Amino acid sequence: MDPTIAAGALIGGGLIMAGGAIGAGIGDGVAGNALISGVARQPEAQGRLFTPFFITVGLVEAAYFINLAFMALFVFATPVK
Amino acid sequence: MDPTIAAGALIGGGLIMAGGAIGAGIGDGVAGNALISGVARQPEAQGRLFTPFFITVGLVEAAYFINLAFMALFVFATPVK
Amino acid sequence: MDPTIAAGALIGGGLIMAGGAIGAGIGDGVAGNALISGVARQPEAQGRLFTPFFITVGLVEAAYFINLAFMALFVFATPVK
Amino acid sequence: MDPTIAAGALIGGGLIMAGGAIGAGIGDGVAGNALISGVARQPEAQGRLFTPFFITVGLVEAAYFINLAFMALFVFATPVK
Amino acid sequence: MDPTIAAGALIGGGLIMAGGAIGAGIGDGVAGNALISGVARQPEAQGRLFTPFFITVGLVEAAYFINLAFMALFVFATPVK
Amino acid sequence: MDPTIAAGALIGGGLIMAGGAIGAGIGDGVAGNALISGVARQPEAQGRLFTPFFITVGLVEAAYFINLAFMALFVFATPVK
Amino acid sequence: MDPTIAAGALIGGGLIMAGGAIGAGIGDGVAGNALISGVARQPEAQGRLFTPFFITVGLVEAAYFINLAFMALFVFATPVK
Amino acid sequence: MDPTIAAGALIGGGLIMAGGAIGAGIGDGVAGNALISGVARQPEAQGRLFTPFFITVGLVEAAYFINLAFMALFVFATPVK
Amino acid sequence: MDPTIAAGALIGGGLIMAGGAIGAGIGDGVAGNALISGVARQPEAQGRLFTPFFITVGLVEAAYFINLAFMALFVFATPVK
Amino acid sequence: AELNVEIVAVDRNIWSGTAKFLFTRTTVGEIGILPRHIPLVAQLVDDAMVRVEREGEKDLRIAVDGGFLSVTEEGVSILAESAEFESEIDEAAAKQDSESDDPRIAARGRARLRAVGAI
Amino acid sequence: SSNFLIPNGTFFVVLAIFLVVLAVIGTFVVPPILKVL
Amino acid sequence: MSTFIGQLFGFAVIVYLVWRFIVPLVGRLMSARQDTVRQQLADAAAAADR
Amino acid sequence: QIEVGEHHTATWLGMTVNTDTVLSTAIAGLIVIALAFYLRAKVTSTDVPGGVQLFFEAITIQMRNQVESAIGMRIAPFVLPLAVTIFVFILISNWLAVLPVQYTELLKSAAADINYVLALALFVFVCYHTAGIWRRGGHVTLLAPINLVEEVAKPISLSLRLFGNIFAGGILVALIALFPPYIMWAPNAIWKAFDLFVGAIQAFIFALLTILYFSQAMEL
Ligand SMILES: COc1cc([C@](O)(CCN(C)C)[C@@H](c2cc3cc(Br)ccc3nc2OC)c2cccc(OC)c2F)cc(OC)n1
Ligand SMILES: COc1cc([C@](O)(CCN(C)C)[C@@H](c2cc3cc(Br)ccc3nc2OC)c2cccc(OC)c2F)cc(OC)n1
Ligand SMILES: COc1cc([C@](O)(CCN(C)C)[C@@H](c2cc3cc(Br)ccc3nc2OC)c2cccc(OC)c2F)cc(OC)n1
Ligand SMILES: COc1cc([C@](O)(CCN(C)C)[C@@H](c2cc3cc(Br)ccc3nc2OC)c2cccc(OC)c2F)cc(OC)n1
Ligand SMILES: COc1cc([C@](O)(CCN(C)C)[C@@H](c2cc3cc(Br)ccc3nc2OC)c2cccc(OC)c2F)cc(OC)n1
Ligand SMILES: COc1cc([C@](O)(CCN(C)C)[C@@H](c2cc3cc(Br)ccc3nc2OC)c2cccc(OC)c2F)cc(OC)n1
Ligand SMILES: COc1cc([C@](O)(CCN(C)C)[C@@H](c2cc3cc(Br)ccc3nc2OC)c2cccc(OC)c2F)cc(OC)n1
Repeated sequence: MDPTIAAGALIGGGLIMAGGAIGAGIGDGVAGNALISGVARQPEAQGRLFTPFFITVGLVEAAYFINLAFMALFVFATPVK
Repeated sequence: MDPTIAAGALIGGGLIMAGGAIGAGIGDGVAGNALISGVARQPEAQGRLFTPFFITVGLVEAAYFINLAFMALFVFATPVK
Repeated sequence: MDPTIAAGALIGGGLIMAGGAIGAGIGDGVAGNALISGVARQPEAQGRLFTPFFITVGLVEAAYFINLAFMALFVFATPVK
Repeated sequence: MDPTIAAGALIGGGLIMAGGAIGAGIGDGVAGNALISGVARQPEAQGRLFTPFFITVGLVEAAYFINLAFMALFVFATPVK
Repeated sequence: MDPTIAAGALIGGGLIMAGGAIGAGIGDGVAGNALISGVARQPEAQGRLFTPFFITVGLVEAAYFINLAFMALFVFATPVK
Repeated sequence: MDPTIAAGALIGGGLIMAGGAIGAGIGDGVAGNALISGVARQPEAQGRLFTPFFITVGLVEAAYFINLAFMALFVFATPVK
Repeated sequence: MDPTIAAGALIGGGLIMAGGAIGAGIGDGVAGNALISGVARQPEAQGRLFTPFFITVGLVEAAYFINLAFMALFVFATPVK
Repeated sequence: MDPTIAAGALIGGGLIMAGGAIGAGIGDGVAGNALISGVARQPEAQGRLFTPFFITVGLVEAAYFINLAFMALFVFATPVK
Repeated sequence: MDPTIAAGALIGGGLIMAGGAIGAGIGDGVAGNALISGVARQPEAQGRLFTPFFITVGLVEAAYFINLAFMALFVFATPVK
Repeated sequence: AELNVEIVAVDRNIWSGTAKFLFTRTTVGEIGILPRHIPLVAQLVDDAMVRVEREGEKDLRIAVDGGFLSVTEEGVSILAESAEFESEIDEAAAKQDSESDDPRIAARGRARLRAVGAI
Repeated sequence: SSNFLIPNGTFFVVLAIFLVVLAVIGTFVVPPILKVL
Repeated sequence: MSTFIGQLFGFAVIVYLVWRFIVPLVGRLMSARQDTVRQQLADAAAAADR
Repeated sequence: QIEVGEHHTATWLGMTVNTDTVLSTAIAGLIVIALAFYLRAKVTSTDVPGGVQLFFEAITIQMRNQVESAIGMRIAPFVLPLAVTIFVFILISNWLAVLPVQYTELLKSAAADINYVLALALFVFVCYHTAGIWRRGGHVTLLAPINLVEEVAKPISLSLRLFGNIFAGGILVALIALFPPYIMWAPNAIWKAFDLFVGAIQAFIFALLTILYFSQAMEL
């Protein structure tokens, strides 16, 4: 009845947030690694290295945020009732 | 009881997004890590590095979006019910 | 009863599309990361670098599509029944 | 009744603590890997390398903290009940 | 009773194919990465670079195909039933 | 009943410690990789390389210890009961 | 009863074949990625590069096939009943 | 009754066999990637490179087989029963 | 009823040891990669490269041993009972 | 097609022709250049050898001393404080000189030894 | 119905077969081919 | 019992491909080694008579 | 359904011994010693060499390169023959599985039983331990326990992979049998193709690891 669906919603939200966290964390890490390497190699290049950076982080953080959004839709507003 | 199906859709669908988030999240990082490097190496090449980038991303995001779609199909439709 | 099989297809099927997206999503990344750098090192290589690239992606995308198919076979055929 | 939701509280919340910890632990490990590298390549650059670094880690640690928050919101608040 | 082992076999086949997809995808990705890099380096080595390529890919596909076969054993010819 | 909450708490603590372990292990590995490389490049640099290293490790290790703490708070002092 | 154990055999066993293919498939990538690159650096070194390649493979694939062995011992000859 | 512990061993113990198989099969690759590259650059170094190689493998394989120990202890000599 | 807590403890120990093995194996791999590369680059450094190495591995192996300890603490002397 | 090799010593053009493959050893390991190849600049090892492989002849082997390597669109170019062909190295003095304590002359000896096929 | 991962007596059978094959090669081939080269 | 049919048929196709790919090239390599060692011993005889 | 690797057996000294897995290792050993006779008789030195002669000579010079790369032949030459048998005795021990017998078949390789690889590995174990004691009677003391499992894992690892790498084949040969015979040939064909590669690679790594463990045993 309700309790099984509630537990399922909790576990689904947990899985969604765990996936989002792994994705965002490692993607931001692997992007900032190239940022730091480019800053260390060509110091004056920083000003431009931020435009390819803040694209990928966007494309990364979107993947995070969307999941977070759906987590709400999974927990507070369980679609299957 | 039938609501277990709902749980199966809530858990299962969750996985479909979790994996998706580890697909885009890292899949763009590992791709952007190249752009942030290419633009650091040859800045005047920023104009052309957006052709291969927007292919890899253009593929990776697909693997995300499709997943999103099916997750919807899992939760808002639940094919096996 | 039969519902316990239904969710068994929704959960398992979800898994088939989780490891699918982590497979393609990262694959197309780690392959495309070698294209961008290549093109970032010599722009006239974009003509020939598509010959290995679209091979790897091909292989990679196969690993996805098969799983995609199987997910349908899990959600729309439920073999063990 | 309620106890099984409690299970979905401790399990799901646990997942949220797990994913984040895999996203942070590796994220800092990769981003930091550039610092340790850059400083080893150019000790003179250390002072500036802490600016991009502390960006990435920040973003990375954000992925942790939010998840940590939601962990409590699963184990202490338990929305669905 | 049959539905329990049915759901078990479905989840097991899902896990088997998820592992197979992750392995094949990322293995072919990391191999094609080196293929694209080596063809960008020495464009004349392409004809040779396929023989160390189609070995690794070959090898990798083994660890995929096996899973596929065993997936069938889990799905169409369930061991204990 | 309480034993089901007991199993939930035990699996949650397991997930927490497993995530912490993966994170700390791979983070320490990736950071010490750069440390060993920088020491093999410039032998005298070791003294300064322990400045960024024990920073990143300090972050990585934190993401372990916290989990450890939380894990105990899960198993010895189950927040839900 | 018996069926539950059978389920635990098909699920658990499946895990052993998942963690196998992830370890082997990625391994034979990260090893092959060093072979192809080698045969791209000195296109006449292939001859000797097979003696460290087929050693590493022999170790990597070990962790896979050993698993498969025990997988049978789980799926066909469950040590507990 | 006892079956719930039996399955608890097959899954739990099964998990142990996947972790090790991912920890070894990738480690033995990431380490081997060094070896091959070394031999691709300085064949004269082959004889000495097997000394730091089989140290790390000596560690890595251990992390596998200790697991392969406990898994056995879980499936043949379940401690709590 | 104890069997549920027994299965919980078993799967908890399985998760702990699987995470610990993944972390330790991949950490030792990524550290031995740097060790072998350093020895293959600056061979005379072979002596000193063991003072940074046996730090990281040390740290890495801590992440294992603790887990190992706590694994037994879940299995043989279960905290919750 | 093939690539163009031009080995110039400090005071004399050592050799110049076309080649199918060019093996040598940079301070970062061995390397083999093929008709097309990314532009590269690299310092050859102390006792480098350079094996050029022509289409219709035998593989010329050159002991190079003090060399640098530059691969471009046109072809390879090797610099060298001193270059000695395979057809002219005296195995006796070359071997006897290898175990000298002087680094430069020992490197010359090892190069002369690699070029003639031994070591 | 029996477990297959159990040690057996075939251990000693194949031990003996392998020992005699080792002696065979050590007396018959290695030294011949080694001195041939 | 047609499993024998499938197995023997597989053996036939794989030995066909073996005669297509493997044995030609391995015979080529062993015959090349034979040619080299025979040329070496012939030059040994030539050095002796010289 | 699919049977696990059971056996027929017989008792000869109180302990049981599997009926098969003795016939197959017997065939392997006799073929090895038979080609050894062939080579010893047809060992050519002056004229063009035969196929089997160049085959064995390439194998033994490969093993020789490896051993003196690890430990000079002047100090421990016996590791070279012990090596090559480990290769060749094992190589055929797998190759014979390619020929079709099944209908359940008794023509599965000798490694399909754990005791085969156990005997080989424990023999290597005691051999390199005797090598270590013969010289005098790791690289960091504080890792004694790893170097303790070094004692135990080497015979374990060496054995287990050699079982697993083979045992999977011993299972897959049955599995493809459950498909229709008029379509089962192609996956059967591919797998038969890969069988040779995996057998050869496994024998190769086993021999090389034997050599390296001997080198590590007789250190100093
Ligand atoms: C629903 O929540 C989203 C989703 C999405 C996307 O699914 C991508 C998600 N990523 C950014 C993490 C997006 C998308 C689909 C693609 C499909 C292929 Br096939 C190829 C490239 C693709 N690229 C895309 O974006 C780069 C998309 C989808 C639909 C409508 C859209 O227009 C309104 C749209 F933008 C973006 C978003 O923005 C906040 N919110
Ligand atoms: C909603 O399902 C999809 C699927 C797909 C693909 O699977 C690509 C998935 N990636 C991008 C993650 C795709 C595909 C399958 C392949 C199969 C092999 Br075997 C080899 C190369 C392959 N390459 C492919 O494209 C790169 C594909 C499949 C079917 C019809 C298609 O035509 C519309 C089609 F494009 C795309 C898609 O876009 C909405 N939706
Ligand atoms: C629907 O299931 C598939 C499977 C496959 C493959 O498994 C490869 C999967 N990758 C590309 C992701 C393939 C295969 C098996 C191998 C086995 C060994 Br042992 C060694 C090398 C191997 N190499 C292979 O191809 C690279 C294969 C298998 C069977 C029949 C086949 O003929 C149609 C066939 F092509 C392809 C596919 O295409 C839609 N569908
Ligand atoms: C709700 O919990 C959060 C969330 C968030 C973010 O989601 C980032 C999460 N990561 C850093 C772990 C954030 C965000 C959303 C994005 C969306 C797209 Br589409 C593209 C780029 C995006 N980038 C972002 O950050 C750079 C965000 C979200 C909402 C409001 C916001 O403004 C008040 C806002 F900043 C931050 C936060 O506090 C630190 N708490
Ligand atoms: C209570 O358990 C902790 C947690 C924490 C942190 O979560 C870091 C976790 N990792 C290092 C393992 C920490 C944190 C949160 C962040 C949030 C954003 Br949004 C952006 C950057 C952030 N950076 C942080 O640290 C660099 C933090 C936590 C709470 C309050 C705080 O004060 C505002 C605070 F700083 C640290 C800790 O002790 C070391 N114990
Ligand atoms: C069955 O439990 C083990 C454990 C172990 C080790 O954990 C190594 C585990 N990996 C290498 C496979 C070992 C160990 C513990 C460490 C603890 C810290 Br804190 C820091 C560094 C450590 N480094 C270590 O070695 C690298 C160890 C463990 C316990 C007591 C010990 O006595 C001193 C001991 F040595 C080996 C083993 O073989 C059966 N069985
Ligand atoms: C009890 O189980 C342990 C735990 C630990 C550590 O958690 C390290 C865990 N890693 C190696 C995987 C350790 C630790 C906690 C940290 C906390 C923050 Br916030 C920031 C940096 C931290 N760094 C740390 O190590 C450098 C630690 C813990 C407690 C007391 C301590 O003494 C003051 C202490 F050192 C070590 C251990 O050894 C037997 N047993």
